[PDB]
Amino acid sequence: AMEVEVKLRLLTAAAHLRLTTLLTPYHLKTLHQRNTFFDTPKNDLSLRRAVLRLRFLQNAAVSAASPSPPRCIVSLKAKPTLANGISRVEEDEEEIEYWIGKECVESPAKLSDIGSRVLKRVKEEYGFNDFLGFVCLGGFENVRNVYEWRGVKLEVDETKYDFGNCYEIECETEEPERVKTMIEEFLTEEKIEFSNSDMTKFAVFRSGKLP
Ligand SMILES: [Mg+2]
Repeated sequence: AMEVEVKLRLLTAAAHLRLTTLLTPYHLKTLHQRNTFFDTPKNDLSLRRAVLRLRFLQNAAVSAASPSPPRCIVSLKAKPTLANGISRVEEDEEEIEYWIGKECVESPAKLSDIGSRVLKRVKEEYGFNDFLGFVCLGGFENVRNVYEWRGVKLEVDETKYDFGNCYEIECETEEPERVKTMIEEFLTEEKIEFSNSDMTKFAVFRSGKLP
């Protein structure tokens, strides 16, 4: 299925702080995310324009009386396009057990144990028989604040790389041009510095420096 999102970079930590402060009345939830990535040493998926990710996540306001495991989501993102602050990608995703996700980080060959349609599709589309030639590329931490604002769900990200923090606003929408205009009008009125995001979080990670 096609995932479509507005993607804007917040230019400073100060801009990000101003935004999260102003959006506090609209807060829905806060997610702590760890993103991990998988490819061959020869970058076979990356060269075929595919990204294979395991995301581990927890809701920051999870019940203290009723603990639950972190969630683990496997995703395949294919044929991405990112321009003019709009991201479009073919995406397949599935939830998997936390313990198996953790084991796949250390041993990518164990991705075959899951029996996921997502991973089945990786094998079928790109001509892999298994995940024996795969490594975990490592990954990074993201704090995602989610807001219900003017008919849309806003995601405000603080991505914490080894080389520094990056700040973004995202919005998953079937009407990206209309929604981008609405977000930008708000940011402009509030003087919150921004530009189009020209790189995915994974691309920034791989580059090893701030965009
Ligand atoms: Mg995104």
